[PDB]
Order: sequence, then structure tokens, then C-alpha cells
Amino acid sequence: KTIIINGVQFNTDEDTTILKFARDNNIDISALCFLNNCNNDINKCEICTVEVEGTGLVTACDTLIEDGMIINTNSDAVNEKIKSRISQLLDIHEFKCGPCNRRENCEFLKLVIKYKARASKPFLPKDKTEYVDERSKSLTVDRTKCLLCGRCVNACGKNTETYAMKFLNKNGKTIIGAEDEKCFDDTNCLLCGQCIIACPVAALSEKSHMDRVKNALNAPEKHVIVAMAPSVRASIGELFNMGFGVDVTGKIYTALRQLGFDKIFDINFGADMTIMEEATELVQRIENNGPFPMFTSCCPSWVRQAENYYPELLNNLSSAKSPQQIFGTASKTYYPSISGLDPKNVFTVTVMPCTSKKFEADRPQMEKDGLRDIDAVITTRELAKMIKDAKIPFAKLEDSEADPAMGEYSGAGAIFGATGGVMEAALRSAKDFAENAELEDIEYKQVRGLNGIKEAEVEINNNKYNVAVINGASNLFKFMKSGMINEKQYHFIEVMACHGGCVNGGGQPHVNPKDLEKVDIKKVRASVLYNQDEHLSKRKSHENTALVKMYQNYFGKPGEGRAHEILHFKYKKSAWSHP
Ligand code: 402
Ligand code: SF4
Ligand code: SF4
Ligand code: SF4
Ligand code: SF4
Ligand code: FES
Ligand SMILES: [Mg+2]
Ligand SMILES: [Mg+2]
Repeated sequence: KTIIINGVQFNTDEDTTILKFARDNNIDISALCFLNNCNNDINKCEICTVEVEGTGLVTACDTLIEDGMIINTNSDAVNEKIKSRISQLLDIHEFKCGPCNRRENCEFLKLVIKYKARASKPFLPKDKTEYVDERSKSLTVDRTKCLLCGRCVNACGKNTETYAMKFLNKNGKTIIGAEDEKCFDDTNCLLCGQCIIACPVAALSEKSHMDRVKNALNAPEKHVIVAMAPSVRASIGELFNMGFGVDVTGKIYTALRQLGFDKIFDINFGADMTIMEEATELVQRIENNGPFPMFTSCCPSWVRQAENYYPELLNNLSSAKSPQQIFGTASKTYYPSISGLDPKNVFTVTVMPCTSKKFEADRPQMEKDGLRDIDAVITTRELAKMIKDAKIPFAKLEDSEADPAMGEYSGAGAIFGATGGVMEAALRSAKDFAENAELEDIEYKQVRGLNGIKEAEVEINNNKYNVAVINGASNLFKFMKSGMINEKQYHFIEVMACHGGCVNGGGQPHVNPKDLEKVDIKKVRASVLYNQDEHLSKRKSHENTALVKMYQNYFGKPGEGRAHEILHFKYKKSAWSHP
């Protein structure tokens, strides 16, 4: 094919869109509703308008190049059309960036600036409460910001195949929302937040826990523990202009101390606890020749997916609490026992790359003797805002260490945040446990990486077992619906709702679509975690020194007795009932 773009001739056999071809050849075309190789098929945004000679104005993002095409991306007519489209979006947009939570990295603001667009009549809503939905424990909607670009609907479809985010006709006007405009929690929604990650503006956000945290910090009698997820240390630096793939663990510890938290622990300690219990459970299932398979239970969006779509699997879920909840349970029991704190005065905060962790922490039964396992969960983004609001110079902070008693972690815990990390971590301990050995070969590269469904054969005590790693909620559906679960007997299956694992969770820093094409965000964030594992002295969860002391002095033997009494949680399908 011979293509001419802005007077430049190209000769190509590529079969692709104008947008993709132009961008591959360093020709600027704007886009808004195009993302994840999809645009908004109904009511296209047309920000990607170009002019094709003999045809007129076309959308570059969904028009294939054809031989003989003569294209102009920057004519007066093209720019007036794009400016008009942005102007019409401003007409439905509460354009007040000052207090907006996307002020620093908004895609729409960049387009408004680029085209110098202005509303025909400013959109100034008197009563915002009609536009805002904060009922969810995890998600919130601010429709005064919504561009009806469809990126959340497309992302939910692709990431989960639930189509829990939908277009709705609300009193004659188009909105996005959950089925029948219900609270997301009351629908089949997984609360994974991939819709937030896809949103170009501040229309979708996490349910704020910021006030819970500040009120607890300011309460004289509260002793506030903070502990961050594996993924936070591989990601939060993005929001401080430090680039991608930067390990900022020590700076986080320092910032949390400067924020006034009273104890600095780490959820990777809870990850090692989860492995203690789950690898022990796997060995008991092996020794009892069932029940198989056992599924991980640490991703609360996967738990919701099982509850909503596969309730017959709930009995197969590991009973070990997630790293967050298992840490939290220990923070109200073991921690007072080594500190003198009144358990009622301990307030446990986690920092997560995840929105469904808020739903998990707020599950009614996730408590004991009136004490919540976890009192507040803030996302990576929320912690970034806290640090900036306190004027803490994050990129310049010196490194500090965590408090050790619930803060040490092994390399197995460190890799939890990548798809296959829980699998690899659990196998390192289950094989030692079952063979009564301290084995040297601990790297299970077969379960790593971005393939959507991964499987491997492992040898445990001179028998062979089959494991699988499901990498993304849509791939859970593919694995089940395609019958893949029945090609062989699976014994242990890891499921994460977010493709790439928690490093790509719904509470993570937004990345604009341009950077997403230069940077493999899922692999670059996960690289921080595998690097920590490679350089840590202890690379198995049962070699964590602070954890071994806690089990010896307080919990006893994992998987039974006291440990099973309080560190476990079982989900039950609803009993049969009609209708
Ligand atoms: N609880 C828990 Fe996890 C741990 O450890 C996180 O904190 Fe994850 C991350 N990063 C998140 O969110 S949840 C799913 N298992 C893998 S990692
Ligand atoms: S969503 Fe973007 S354009 Fe709209 S108010 Fe917030 S920062 Fe400004
Ligand atoms: S939270 Fe996940 S499942 Fe729910 S609407 Fe958003 S993308 Fe879909
Ligand atoms: S919520 Fe965000 S992604 Fe969804 S349609 Fe509105 S602006 Fe687009
Ligand atoms: S994969 Fe991690 S970040 Fe994503 S929903 Fe599950 S627990 Fe949350
Ligand atoms: S970016 Fe092409 S129609 Fe929206
Ligand atoms: Mg399309
Ligand atoms: Mg305080």
C-alpha cells in the first residue's frame, strides 16, 4: 500500500488503523475513547478525527489504512472538529481542577489545554449529590466528571467479562453504572477497580478511607499500625515523578513515620503467614488425597467471583486468611501480647494496590471479640495524596527500616504482588514441609509471567501434582467455561483478578496510554519484587525469623489448634432455596 500522511509518502504492507500507523511513524493523532485496542462504538468521541481525501472526516482510531489514502491530521477543519468535540464534553464537565483527584495526571485536561477548548455554557451543578454514588465499600462514581467515553465499560468487559459496568438509561439520559443503578457491591461486580484504571478523568475513584486514617492518627489513645502491600514499594514512586520500576521501600517507611503512624509493619509479613497456613493446608490435602483442587483465597475480587459465579468452588478455597486479614488478626492478638497495648486501642491500616481490599476489610465477620482485623485500607494513590498533602519530599527522603516484629519478610512473601508469586511462594514451603527437607532449588519460573493461564507439573515427595495460575478474572471464566479444569486433575490453583497480579490492581497509579505503549507496566512493577526476592537472605516464608518467633511463642503449629482457630476464614455457598 501507498499511504500519504501530511504530504509524506509511506509504502507498507501493514494492515492496521490510521491511528496506529501514524503513531508508529511519529505522527501525532489525539485520542480519548480509544484504549485497550477498542473505542466507544456507540457515540464515538471523534477526538482522533483526521481527513481522508475523497472521503472527508474519519475516526483514525478505528479506520484501517488502505492503499491510495491521502490523509491530513492537522488541517483547520480537523482541528475545529476536535475542538468542537472537546467543547461539547466541557458542556457536561464540572471543570474545577483545583480540588480534583486527577488534577496532576488527567487525560481530559491535557486535551483541553492542547486544543484551547472552552465550554459553550459552563457546567456548574448546584447539587452534586445527585451525580455522586458513594454507596460502595470499594468504588465511587462522580458523574459530573464523566465523559461517557466507555473506557470503563470496555475495560470491565475485557478484564473480567462480567460487564458489571454498563451504560444505563437514567430518566432519559445516558450514564454509566452498575446493573439497574444498584450499588456495585450488590451486583456481580468483582470490585476489582479496573474500570477506575481505565478512566481518563476523576469520574471513577476508590472509596476513600482517608478520614478513617486521619481520625485514628489524631485520636490520642489510638495506636495506629500501618503495613503496605508487596506492590506498593514497586509503584508509588511513579506518582512522584521518579519513573517506572523504582524500588522505594525505604522511602515509604520514612514517609509513613513522618505521617505520624505509630508502628511501621509490612503486609509481606502477612504474606509469609498466609504461606505458613496455606502450604500447611496443601500438605494436609495431599496427605488426605483431597479435596482437590485447592484454590488461593487471598484476592477478594476472585473471592467475589467465586461467590457470584462459582459457589461450588467456595469449599475448595484455602481457609488461610489473606495476607491483609491474617496480618490484621495477628495485629489485635499477637501484637498486644508483645507490646502491652490494649487491643481495643490498636488501629490497623493497610496500604494496598487494590480497591476490593476495602470490601474485604469491611466484611462483617472479619473481626473477633469486637475488634476488626483491619480498620482502614488506603490505596497506593491515597497514600501518595497523604504524602503530598503533608508536603513530605518523598523523592528526597532517606531510607529507614520497618519495625521487625511484624515487618520482616522473606523473598517468597516479596513476590506475592506478581501473577504466580503466591504459587511460587507456596510451593517453596509446601515442598520443604512435605519432604521434611530444606531444598536448594526454589525458583518456579514456569508459573511466572503474563500468560493468561499457566500450568506446571511439580514433584512433591516423589509424587507428581498439577498446578495452574489464573492471571486475570476473564481468564478464570475461560479456564472454567472451556472445561480446562477437566483436562487433568489440578491440585493447587492460584487466581488473581487483575491481569499481571496485584501490581496491576485497581488502586494503582494511573498511567497515560502513551506511557503504556513505551513501558510494560505489569512486568516493570513486578521486576522490583523478583529483584527483592533474589537479593534477600531468607527466600522461604517459614525461614522468616520474626514469624518463626511469633508461631513458637504465640500461635503454635500452623494449620491447627490456635492457628486454625483465628487465622482462618471459610466461605460458604448459600443453602438451596426457592425461588
Ligand atoms: N492481602 C494480600 Fe496480597 C499480599 O501480600 C496484597 O497486599 Fe496483593 C498485593 N500487592 C493486593 O492488594 S492480595 C492477592 N495475593 C497477592 S498480593
Ligand atoms: S477530571 Fe480532569 S479536567 Fe475534569 S476537573 Fe478533574 S482534573 Fe480538571
Ligand atoms: S470493579 Fe471490576 S468487575 Fe466491577 S465494574 Fe469495575 S472492572 Fe467491572
Ligand atoms: S466513568 Fe470514566 S471511563 Fe467510564 S465513561 Fe465516564 S469518563 Fe469514561
Ligand atoms: S489481583 Fe490483587 S489488586 Fe487485583 S483484585 Fe486481586 S487482590 Fe486486588
Ligand atoms: S479515540 Fe477514536 S473515536 Fe474516540
Ligand atoms: Mg470500535
Ligand atoms: Mg496518633
